[PDB]
Amino acid sequence: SIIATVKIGPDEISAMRAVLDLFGKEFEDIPTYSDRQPTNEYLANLLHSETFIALAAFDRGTAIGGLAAYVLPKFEQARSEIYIYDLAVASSHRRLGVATALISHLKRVAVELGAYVIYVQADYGDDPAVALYTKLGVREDVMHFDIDPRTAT
Amino acid sequence: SMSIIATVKIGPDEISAMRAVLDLFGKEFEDIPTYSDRQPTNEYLANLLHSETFIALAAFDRGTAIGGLAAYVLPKFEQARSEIYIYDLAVASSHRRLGVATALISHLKRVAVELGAYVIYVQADYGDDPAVALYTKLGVREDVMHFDIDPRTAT
Repeated sequence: SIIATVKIGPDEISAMRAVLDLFGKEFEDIPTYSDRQPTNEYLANLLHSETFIALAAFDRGTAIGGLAAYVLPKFEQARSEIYIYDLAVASSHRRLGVATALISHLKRVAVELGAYVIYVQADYGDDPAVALYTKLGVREDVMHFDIDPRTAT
Repeated sequence: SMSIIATVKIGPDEISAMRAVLDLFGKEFEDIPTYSDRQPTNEYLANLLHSETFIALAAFDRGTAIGGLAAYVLPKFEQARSEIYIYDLAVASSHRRLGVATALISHLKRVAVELGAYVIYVQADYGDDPAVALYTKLGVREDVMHFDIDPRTAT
């Protein structure tokens, strides 16, 4: 199984929307990812950005893999970090090396960008994500806090 | 641009303030080489500070940096919305338990509303008692796993 990955460009909005739809299905959150999508222009501008990366894998027109990530140019040093925000593999194509291929592609992008590190977070109970990122990287258990900007402090 | 115990948003013409914030990070995180000894050029910091997706907040007591907040604005892909990620936050040990951190975060909320960002989030390590205590009061906590991946190794 030789998985082909592709870096989605601003002239490929449809492929981007297909990836978004993939996210909604695999994360079981269709409205968030399918029913509230940005305009063509917004997606074109975001994909044109140097600090956003969208990778994908397709099989016969169907999106089977998707990776959305940000490039964070650091403030303490002239260095960059790659932050994987969302990663999903179609339930129909699991354990075929799709996820591995995306991350390998992202490494190539990271190298040509001069980024020194890639990171990503997994939820507890997300057994496959934990399995993948454990094999590919070093685990650190941390805490996440969501803060409402509209509430008083 | 806020009066609490003095918070300001650092612009591209305020490199000295930015480096001061960086130096503060190094001392309070006990990692001086990372934050003081390897700092970017004036041009790099000016370009980064000019960016719409980076935010640097500072608290001054006497022209002396006593607080700092460095954050990224993540324009999302699934929807036309934005998230603000706090990367580093530190308060001078000389000004602890004075509302400095709360001030900066209150200032960040204003920036978030102004930008239209719907959420602010931040990560903390186990053992960092003051950060955990602060963030537990200001928002909702969820335990997650962080993974570091080296781009130079094979998959």
